[PDB]
Amino acid sequence: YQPTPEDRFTFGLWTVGWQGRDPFGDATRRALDPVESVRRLAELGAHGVTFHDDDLIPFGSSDSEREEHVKRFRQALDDTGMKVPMATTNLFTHPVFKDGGFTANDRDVRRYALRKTIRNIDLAVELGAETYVAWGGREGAESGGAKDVRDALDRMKEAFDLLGEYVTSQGYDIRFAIEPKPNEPRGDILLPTVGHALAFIERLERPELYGVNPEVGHEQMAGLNFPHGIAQALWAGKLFHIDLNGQNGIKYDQDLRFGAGDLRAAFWLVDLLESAGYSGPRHFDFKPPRTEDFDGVWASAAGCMRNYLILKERAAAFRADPEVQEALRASRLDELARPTAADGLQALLDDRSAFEEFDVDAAAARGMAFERLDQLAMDHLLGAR
Amino acid sequence: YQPTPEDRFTFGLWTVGWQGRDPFGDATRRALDPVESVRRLAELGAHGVTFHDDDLIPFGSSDSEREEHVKRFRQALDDTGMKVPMATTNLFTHPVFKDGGFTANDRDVRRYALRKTIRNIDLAVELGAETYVAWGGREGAESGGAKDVRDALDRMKEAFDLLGEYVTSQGYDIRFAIEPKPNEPRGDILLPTVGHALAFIERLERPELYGVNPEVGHEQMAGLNFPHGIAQALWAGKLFHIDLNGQNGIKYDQDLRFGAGDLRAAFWLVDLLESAGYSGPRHFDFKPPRTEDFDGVWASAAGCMRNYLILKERAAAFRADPEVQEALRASRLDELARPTAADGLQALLDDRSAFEEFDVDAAAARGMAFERLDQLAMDHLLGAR
Amino acid sequence: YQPTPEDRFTFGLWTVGWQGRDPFGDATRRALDPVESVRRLAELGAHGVTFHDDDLIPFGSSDSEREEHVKRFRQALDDTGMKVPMATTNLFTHPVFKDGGFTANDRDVRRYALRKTIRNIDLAVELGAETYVAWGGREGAESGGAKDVRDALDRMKEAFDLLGEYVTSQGYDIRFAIEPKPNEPRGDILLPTVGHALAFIERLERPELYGVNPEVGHEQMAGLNFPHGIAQALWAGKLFHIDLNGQNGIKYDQDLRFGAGDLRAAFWLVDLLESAGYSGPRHFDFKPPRTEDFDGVWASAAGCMRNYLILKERAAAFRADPEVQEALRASRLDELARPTAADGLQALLDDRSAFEEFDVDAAAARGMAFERLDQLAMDHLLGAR
Amino acid sequence: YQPTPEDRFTFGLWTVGWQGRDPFGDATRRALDPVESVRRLAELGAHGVTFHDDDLIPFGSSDSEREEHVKRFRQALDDTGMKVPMATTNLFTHPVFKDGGFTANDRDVRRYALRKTIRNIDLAVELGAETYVAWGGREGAESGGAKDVRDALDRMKEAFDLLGEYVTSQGYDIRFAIEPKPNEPRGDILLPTVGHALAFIERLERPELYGVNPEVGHEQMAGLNFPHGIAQALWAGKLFHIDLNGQNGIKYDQDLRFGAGDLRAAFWLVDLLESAGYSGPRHFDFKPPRTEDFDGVWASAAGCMRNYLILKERAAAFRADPEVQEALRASRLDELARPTAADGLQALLDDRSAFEEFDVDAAAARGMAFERLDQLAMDHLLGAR
Ligand SMILES: OC[C@@H](O)[C@H](O)[C@@H](O)CO
Ligand SMILES: OC[C@@H](O)[C@H](O)[C@@H](O)CO
Ligand SMILES: OC[C@@H](O)[C@H](O)[C@@H](O)CO
Ligand SMILES: OC[C@@H](O)[C@H](O)[C@@H](O)CO
Ligand SMILES: [Mg+2]
Ligand SMILES: [Mg+2]
Ligand SMILES: [Mg+2]
Ligand SMILES: [Mg+2]
Repeated sequence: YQPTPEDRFTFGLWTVGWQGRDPFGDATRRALDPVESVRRLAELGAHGVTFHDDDLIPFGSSDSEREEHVKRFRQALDDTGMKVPMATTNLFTHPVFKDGGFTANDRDVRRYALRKTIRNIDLAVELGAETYVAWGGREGAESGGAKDVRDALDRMKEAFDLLGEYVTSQGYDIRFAIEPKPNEPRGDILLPTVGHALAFIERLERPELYGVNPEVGHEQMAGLNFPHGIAQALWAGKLFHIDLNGQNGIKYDQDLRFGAGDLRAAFWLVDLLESAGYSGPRHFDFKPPRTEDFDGVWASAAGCMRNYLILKERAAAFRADPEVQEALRASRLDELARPTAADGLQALLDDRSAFEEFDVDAAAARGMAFERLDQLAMDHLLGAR
Repeated sequence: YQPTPEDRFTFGLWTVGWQGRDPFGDATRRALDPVESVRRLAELGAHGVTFHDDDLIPFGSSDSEREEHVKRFRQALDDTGMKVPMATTNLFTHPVFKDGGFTANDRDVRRYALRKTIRNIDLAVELGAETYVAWGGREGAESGGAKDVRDALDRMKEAFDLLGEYVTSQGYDIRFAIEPKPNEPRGDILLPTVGHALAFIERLERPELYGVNPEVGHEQMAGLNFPHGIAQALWAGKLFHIDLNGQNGIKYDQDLRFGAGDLRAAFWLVDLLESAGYSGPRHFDFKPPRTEDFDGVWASAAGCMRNYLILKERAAAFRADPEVQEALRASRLDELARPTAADGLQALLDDRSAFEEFDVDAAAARGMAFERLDQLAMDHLLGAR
Repeated sequence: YQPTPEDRFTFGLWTVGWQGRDPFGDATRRALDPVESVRRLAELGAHGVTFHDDDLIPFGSSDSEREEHVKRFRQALDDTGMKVPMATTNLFTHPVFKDGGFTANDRDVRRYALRKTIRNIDLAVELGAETYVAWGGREGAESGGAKDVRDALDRMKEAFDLLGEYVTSQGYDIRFAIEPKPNEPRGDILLPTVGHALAFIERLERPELYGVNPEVGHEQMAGLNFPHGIAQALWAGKLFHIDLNGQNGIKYDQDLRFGAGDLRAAFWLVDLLESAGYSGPRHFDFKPPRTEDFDGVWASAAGCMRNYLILKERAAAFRADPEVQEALRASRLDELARPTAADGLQALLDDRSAFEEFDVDAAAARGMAFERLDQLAMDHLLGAR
Repeated sequence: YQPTPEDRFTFGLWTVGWQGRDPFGDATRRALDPVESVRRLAELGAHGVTFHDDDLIPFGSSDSEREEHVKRFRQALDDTGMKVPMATTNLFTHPVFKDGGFTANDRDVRRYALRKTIRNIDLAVELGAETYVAWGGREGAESGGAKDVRDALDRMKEAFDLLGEYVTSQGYDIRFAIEPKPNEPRGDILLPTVGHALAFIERLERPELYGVNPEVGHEQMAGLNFPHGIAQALWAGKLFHIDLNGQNGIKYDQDLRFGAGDLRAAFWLVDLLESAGYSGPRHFDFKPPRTEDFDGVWASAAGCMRNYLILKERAAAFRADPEVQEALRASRLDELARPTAADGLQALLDDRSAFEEFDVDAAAARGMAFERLDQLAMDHLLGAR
């Protein structure tokens, strides 16, 4: 279970660089220089790193300070062979974004947010990113009267449309990925789940440029099934990126290392990504707990990759087991994949076997055999086959 | 707060007719004849009733028994002036639907579900319904291996496409409304929220025929904000119907009368529907608690309509108050409604006032004034102005 | 992973006998004769069965019919060597209990509930049960004004006190176990968690006769940590019985087979029970999903026992690993077990090393090493050591 | 709805002084001098203020700086007539407390936490506080192996016992109030609800010195009913203090102003406190949202008191309405308050009317009339009577 760069494991600078400040506590770790994080992640077998603008260039920097920060970063990438497959903008930390960026009630803040984003799209392309993520963490409300959501969705569509116009006019080869979250830090966030994000995208001027970046813990904060949501994003052709972590149910976002939280969900998620041939980055958006020193930060990071690789082994074993393939036929997964009425509507209507002569009692008596199938999955996960 | 038929309040036969059977308990009330429910609801000031096929025609009935049941129902409608604006199919009670209807793993069950649906679309049109609802309550899974969700979504698209082909071929003037729910009775249900349903619709062959039927309590079982979800459905032009009830948070579906549960949410929901000019039925999909006799059933029903009408009064008072209109301008709701960059992308990029000369500290210091606005809303809700 | 009767695995008659009726669906399985369930569970390696009165003697039976039902049951126990370690009363299915049993607002219902309970305590002792469980599934409310909770707790204390007086007067060797649940079927149930139940017990006349019967899924419906709750019940000396199942988070009670739901929680629960030397029954209170026929019912039951035995192996391996014992010392679990101030209060106050000369920065810099410890636990659970 | 000091409304210094730092954002407001907060709260009609040690004396201060800070604070109290009814310790912000205070795995940290607490108990008594609150916000775990909960509860009992020994030895007239919370900032916190706290108290050496300080939003983060929990704390005689705020369901702790969140819960909470004659402080533990400037901070604070006073009016009107008193008798709330079996156990057993001659069908047919009662409560809350 040793990772190599071909496994496409990536990490944000803000993940291992989290200093441990929380709602009730000061930092427990000092700040990490991005150059150090690049070197240490390369040693652990990572493929690449991601960044918000402000992780890499401290807010307020001059053009000369900005150039120095980039130069040093690019040298660390050259020294390690690390890639940058994705970048994003910080439109949530600075006080100016307290009511949002793209959907701030103040128009001047909206225009600023757009300019800050465009400046970092340029840098992202320079560094070789192919996906630009957008997490609207401040887009929302704590109270009903503060945000007219129809107007806010008009302003969110206006912003993404302008960004699509910019990337096309410049000829860049980069696509956008919208990251939903249901709440935190706002009491409710706009586009709160994968579904809302998918639906919004279909009303953009150039929908082909936009997909989703779902995060395990975010969908779990709404109690939803994360592998099901990913299945719908794949079905729509919109899974452009994914953020992997863990979460123990409906509560604050924990950002535990991947494999922690709902372990069975993590197994079915890896089964799906590997079966569907997802070829994008396996990005970990996690926070080493603030109980840990730097040795525990790197242990937590290594654990993310290790657990993905164990689960991949076990899901492949499950799908290759002749006994499991028999069990899938016993539960009629083969029949689910066949069309209901390839013969057409008129044929269906004239088929007495579909209604007038259908024996509903015979059909109802047939067991689905799902519990034997799920115990074989459990036995495979635990290495008890 | 006396309702009249012009208020467009409707009720399902299964709501006031719920006999009180739950996971742990037998029925506490005897069955109601649909004719009685029509008469009693008319006396309370309702506009109309809705039905599943099997609420009106007991499952397994002959064509002669079916005709007698319809004849008697139509006479009660004629005797009272009650309308039938919506109908739906029961694809969840009979054992044959234990793994679903449209997405059952068994193909023969899928074909049966379609034929049972088409038979009731014919009856719905005969009785004058303009919306046909589809709640896939059995579409889903308790375990990961039982349902390949990509295949299931193919089968769900195939079914809705065939239904769209049927209504077009027959020339009917009826539209479909998909009702999402996150779980119960399946451990996870497919299309679990308004967003997932909206996104699915955009992949149907004839998307214009399909909208959503959201239910208050269903979105609340995922902890989501129901007025926000409705705002997105309106923004997409897909709010074809709505189910009104109450729910106390993330737990089993309670189906409390409307106004119970999250009262502030109910206020912001009525504010939105009335402001947006929603002209569809105000449908109550609720269950009088099984502690009640028939006097309490009718009291609970009357309470649904009463609470809508109080909330409508209070939301209109809130929006008409000069002090509230001032407060909305103080919180920049006016600026939210104005375009971010009507001047265009190039103008935005050349505007030094949007970035190079923007004072982020001045902008960050401006309070949003949302708490004074929300206390005026509270004072209006409570009649404390 | 073959179970034997020494593993003390037990099952309720209502578990494998669940016919599959849910809020939205009719039964999918026919009724099982208790004699058949006893025989089939013995073949699977169970130790014993449990029962509600009404599972064994249909409600309304005569004394002669009651004697016949018991006689046949006792013969099946004699024929198989199965035991009955626990029994309980059904105070939730019949309509008379729609507002509760012990805390029904109607006094005559309260008195009936007590008499029905006492009649079955007699039978429980005759059959050899040592624990009598009480699940107040109807004790609670859907609305605030319906139940004065102080008065209700007086009536619940009065009922348990009378039951304690009965068992002492008759000289029975049986103890009571109160089963908390937060909601379902009532909108909120009284004594909703292990903690509330433990606190209530300390106000009974004879607290030594009463403990708790916690259920995995019940505490999980409140988002709580089930191994922590059991740890507190053990610490108080009140873990008299336990109900094992699975649950996927905060939603309706699923009653999945044990090992399903939160698998990591199930691992830490078995670690604790085995480490603490819990010697009581391992009782499964689960429902085979209504998708299954009878072959799937017995597969689901076997799976309960299998998963407990795998988890027991893995938790014992974890605790016996020298590397894990080193890791426990690295995270100071040894120091947690030592007294804070065995030297006493005055010594603590005079110790300059506890405040005046304490280096808070040195202490704050020490990492806890919890993530390496938790990755060793994960590696042990998955068989990746 | 003008508050006066006789209404006993109090506020923590940390509430209106919250600068707006959250998991994802920097501060939006500058720090408030405690002297200013005392003066501004007095102008709004508050009765008093509360404090953590470190709110009033910056961490690390010298004895001379400490004396200056106290002197200035006491002058502001003298200048305004504000009281200090409660104080508490900060055992959660400094990095040294990252694994807890009283239950830290490191013994030296445990001893430090105790000394820091005792130093502030002395100051609390000097300033006239009668209640000392203890919120163990860092007592818990993110992972199963990190904390043996039986050992941790031994260390938590040891700490409270030592504190009880200190206050008795010094002869102070002050009592302790334990504040439960289910999670945040730890993934699970020990003593997560009112019930767990009540049960723990009964195992302390001197239980009479300890009660609970429940917080609205904390019990709501577990989906529990807050008025029910308070009813149990009152029933045990352990409601020593209460923290009032709002929360929108199961999610991160929002700390909204009181009246926001679950408004119907807030109504039933005020009904109960006033009916039970709770004579303690009405303490608001809330955070003005970080969207607000200082004008919005004071508006939010005023709103807390205003909403309590509206709800008090409406609950008193509800209880005084002859129609509601009739409705309470119709739902048998009178019978709930009468003993079940004052005649004794033997009389109950010999009463044929309690079992042999009880008509369960007649009793089951009686409706409870709860929905008419709850619509009268709603009409009273909304001022629609
Ligand atoms: O909840 C925080 C989000 O997960 C962010 O880390 C986005 O992925 C990037 O801004
Ligand atoms: O949760 C149950 C659903 O709300 C149904 O009542 C649909 O509206 C109609 O089948
Ligand atoms: O939620 C249902 C409960 O778990 C019952 O099965 C009790 O254990 C016994 O009445
Ligand atoms: O969740 C935070 C808690 O509510 C604290 O404010 C305690 O009341 C005091 O330390
Ligand atoms: Mg992310
Ligand atoms: Mg509905
Ligand atoms: Mg149970
Ligand atoms: Mg508090």
